[PDB]
Amino acid sequence: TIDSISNGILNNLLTTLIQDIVARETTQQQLLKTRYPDLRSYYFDPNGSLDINGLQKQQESSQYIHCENCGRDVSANRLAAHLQRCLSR
Amino acid sequence: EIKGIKPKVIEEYSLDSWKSLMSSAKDTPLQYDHMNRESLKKYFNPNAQLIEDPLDKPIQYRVCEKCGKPLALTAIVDHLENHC
Amino acid sequence: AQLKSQIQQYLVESGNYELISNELKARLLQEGWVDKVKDLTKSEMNINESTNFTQILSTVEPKALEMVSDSTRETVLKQIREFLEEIVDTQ
Amino acid sequence: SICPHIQQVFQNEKSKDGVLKTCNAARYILNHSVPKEKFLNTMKCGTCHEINSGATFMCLQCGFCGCWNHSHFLSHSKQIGHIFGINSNNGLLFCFKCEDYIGNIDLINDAILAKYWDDVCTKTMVPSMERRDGLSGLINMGSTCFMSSILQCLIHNPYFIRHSMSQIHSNNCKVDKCFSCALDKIVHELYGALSTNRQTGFIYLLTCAWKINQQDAHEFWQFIINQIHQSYVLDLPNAKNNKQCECIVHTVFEGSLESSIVCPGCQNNSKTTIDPFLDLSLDIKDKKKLYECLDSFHKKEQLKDFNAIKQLGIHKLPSVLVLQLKRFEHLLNGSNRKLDDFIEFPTYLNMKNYCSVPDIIYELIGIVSHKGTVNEGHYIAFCKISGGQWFKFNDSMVSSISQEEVLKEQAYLLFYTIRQVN
Ligand SMILES: [Zn+2]
Ligand SMILES: [Zn+2]
Ligand SMILES: [Zn+2]
Ligand SMILES: [Zn+2]
Ligand SMILES: [Zn+2]
Ligand SMILES: [Zn+2]
Repeated sequence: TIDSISNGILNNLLTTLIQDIVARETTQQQLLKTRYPDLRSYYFDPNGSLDINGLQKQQESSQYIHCENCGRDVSANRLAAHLQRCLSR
Repeated sequence: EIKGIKPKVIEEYSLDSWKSLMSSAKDTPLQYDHMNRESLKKYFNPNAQLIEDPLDKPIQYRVCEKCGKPLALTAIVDHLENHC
Repeated sequence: AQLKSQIQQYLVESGNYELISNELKARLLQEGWVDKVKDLTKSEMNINESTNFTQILSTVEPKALEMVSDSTRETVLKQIREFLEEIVDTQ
Repeated sequence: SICPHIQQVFQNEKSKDGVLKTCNAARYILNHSVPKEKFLNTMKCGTCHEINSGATFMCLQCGFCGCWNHSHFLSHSKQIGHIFGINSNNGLLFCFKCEDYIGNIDLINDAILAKYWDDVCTKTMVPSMERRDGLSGLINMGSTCFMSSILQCLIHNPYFIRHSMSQIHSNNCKVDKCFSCALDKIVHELYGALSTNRQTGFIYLLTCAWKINQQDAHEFWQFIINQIHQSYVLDLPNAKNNKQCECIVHTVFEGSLESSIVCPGCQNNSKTTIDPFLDLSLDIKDKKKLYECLDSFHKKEQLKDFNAIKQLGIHKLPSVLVLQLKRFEHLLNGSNRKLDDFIEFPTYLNMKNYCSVPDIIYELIGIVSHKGTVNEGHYIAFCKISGGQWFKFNDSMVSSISQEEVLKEQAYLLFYTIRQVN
């Protein structure tokens, strides 16, 4: 009864804590499922080769960005360099 | 084995409604279950901005209908009413 | 008798109850237990395909109960003991 | 998914307008209850009298509190016919007939908007699956990863997200060319709606950065910081404590060190100064573990005098503790060298040993790793999202990654948010 009380006190703290942890998990998924029935989980390519939604890397050479100050398009991979002499002009 | 609660202990302490706490809970400043009040005023800054378990649940917000800004679940009312 | 609730009452009035919760909480948080229990729960939810609290709790709690390091259980229970002997006559 | 019970109760529009007062009241009381009164009042079973039996519940109709391990609230729910309790640990509403929690109901979750909920549901929107975690890539635009990688860490920081979405700043961006408005445009086009996609605001940030203005990412952190704080000081109408700021930066990131110099030989005393900091700077010797780097920064060093004993210690901790690991040096003449010593950082960090104590535990939230040669490198970000999922942010390629693999990295910057004190 010196230990019966201890293991009780412990099991009490343990259970309240287990029940709290789980309560928040079931609560959150329950919301996710109801809110987004069409739930797309994030893709996990075992190589880091694919996106969160399982896409191939873009390889943007084509990708351009319309610069506001210039009237032209600028290769995305050169917008930082382009501004450092477009804005100053 | 155990049998009996020390008489001096009972002599000091161990000799219904939860809705009754509202009176002092309004007297009382924001408290945290993990972050201790005393140790916060000692090892942290008085003006410290705090969040209990920041990664407990996803961030809770709603998107305005017309500006599309992501509003905090506490800045929504004041935003619709005037700032949008 | 009911001397199970009264003995719990002292621990709280003496601020020794929160001392034990926190110590235990901390040991559990650092050992990746909380994190690991939070994951065990999501297995049961995707696996048993269900989000029912009672349903998921009945399988997680027993496991999650063994998942505690026999180290933590010991230090924290030992801590509990030396407090009871502060308010309990032997016999 | 249903619990028609609360649905029935919510048909009566006089019942929901009362159920939504008792929750907000039970929540509130939970958030403003001293530990002691929070045990003996909300976690004491009215029947068994035990505290923390299992979870304890607060009746939604009456004032009763019943445990769970002895299924006393359930009893109370059949011996009195009351089926709704609120969990003492979290303020979650439990349906004792369904025998499950009531999540899915947005009103109950967003209960603080009850009595506004009407024009709220009309003018508002639940986040859009894809955009709900603000997970997105940032195109590389000319060695812009030293910024890109740092923004992701900020844009996924609990305090900063709260700050931005609270519209705290935007409500008075006196300024166009504002740095702070830019960060808000990033968040805006990352959590909401405003080839090359979610980048518009990031460009605006370059254009702004220019009017002010290559290698270090830690420099760009400090550049961000300073701006947030600077646009805050324009915001104020006031003329101004001493130097106590209310801006998020000094409320969240700022800590302070104690510089102590003892003289066991000469007869002056342990002169002491309190010095502010926005991040700690640690040395990567053969110090395999991060605790070894902090042992050093905290260990006593004989003050060297050429015609004593000195120690560095933390006086105030920050909410977000940013650690910058030194990977460069100026070794011979002006040589640019790199340090590739892997140092293992913990998933949860204790600081009780580095203060001038009680367990103070932080959680690893963000990581910036450096790869390549000194002056011409490449920066990667790793952020932890609610649920325990990590993400790697290359440039425009966002991709999930196991925690185990995140733990095996060249750690350049570390971001820890405070989690447990005591
Ligand atoms: Zn709006
Ligand atoms: Zn009970
Ligand atoms: Zn009742
Ligand atoms: Zn029900
Ligand atoms: Zn602004
Ligand atoms: Zn400031």
